[PDB]
Amino acid sequence: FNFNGLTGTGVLTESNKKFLPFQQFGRDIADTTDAVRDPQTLEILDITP
Amino acid sequence: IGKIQDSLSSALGKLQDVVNHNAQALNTLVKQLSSKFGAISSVLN
Ligand SMILES: *[C@@H]1O[C@H](CO)[C@@H](O[C@@H]2O[C@H](CO)[C@@H](O)[C@H](O)[C@H]2NC(C)=O)[C@H](O)[C@H]1NC(C)=O
Repeated sequence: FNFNGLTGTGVLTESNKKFLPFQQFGRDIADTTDAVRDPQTLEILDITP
Repeated sequence: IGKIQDSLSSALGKLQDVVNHNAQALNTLVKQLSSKFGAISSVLN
């Protein structure tokens, strides 16, 4: 996948977290991308390996 | 025997230490995947 710059690989899944309405993606402790927001529909999706 | 139960219910530092050391090392291992070591970035892409 590529989300307007974020390049990665994995399974995408519907989320149930709530970003603040200016945050694009979420990170874990140890700093790995684990959630994104879809630019077009603006919904949060988790990224599992 | 009734007082052991109070003193614990209210001390396992040697067991907590082992756990903490291993987690602190595993986190340092992953946090190194974002250093350059003298390169232009940290990403192969
Ligand atoms: C980007 O464009 C798409 C369409 O090209 C937008 O999709 C629309 O979303 C609304 C939801 O509010 C629907 O009612 C429309 O029917 C959708 N249009 C189509 C053609 O499917 C999308 O919302 C746009 N991105 C943003 C962030 O608004």
